[PDB]
Amino acid sequence: MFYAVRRGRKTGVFLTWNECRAQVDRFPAARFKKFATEDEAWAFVRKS
Amino acid sequence: HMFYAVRRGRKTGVFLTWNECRAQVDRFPAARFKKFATEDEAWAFVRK
Amino acid sequence: HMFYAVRRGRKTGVFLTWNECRAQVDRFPAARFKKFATEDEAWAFVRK
RNA sequence: GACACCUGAUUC
DNA sequence: GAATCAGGGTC
Ligand SMILES: [Mg+2]
Ligand SMILES: [Mg+2]
Repeated sequence: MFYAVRRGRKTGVFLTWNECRAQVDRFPAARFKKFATEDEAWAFVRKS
Repeated sequence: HMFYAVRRGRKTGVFLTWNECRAQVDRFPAARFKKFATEDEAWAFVRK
Repeated sequence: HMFYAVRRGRKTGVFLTWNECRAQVDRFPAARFKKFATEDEAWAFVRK
């Protein structure tokens, strides 16, 4: 799966929940979502 | 299949997306809302 | 659907619904309650 | 079920 | 500020 963080410490797409969570855990109002394709993860990122 | 029943909020009723329901219950005192899988169940919550 | 343990409240004990638990702790000074997976854990909290 | 976070109620 | 509960991305 591809982890999209559109809002967090460090935005971008990540390949693991482990790295994804470092950006969003304890970060107020973090916006993230996992996807099956890189293309979708990136679309999410760019929607802000 | 996402139905958000707003029993207590800016506007009461059933909504199809969380963003919609959120705008009626966020920062609203004693807001009462719940998400259901079927429109029917959402109305019950709203009319009870 | 868990077990609501009320250590301090109008009536203490273990309740099965938030409503019943709520009726005992809401606006009760110094109310102490928590939900547990089992009844045993719950009655454990009631006696501390 | 758990974790994080948002909002609300109550209590301290 | 904190806790408990209620309603609403990830594991
Ligand atoms: Mg990565
Ligand atoms: Mg709508």
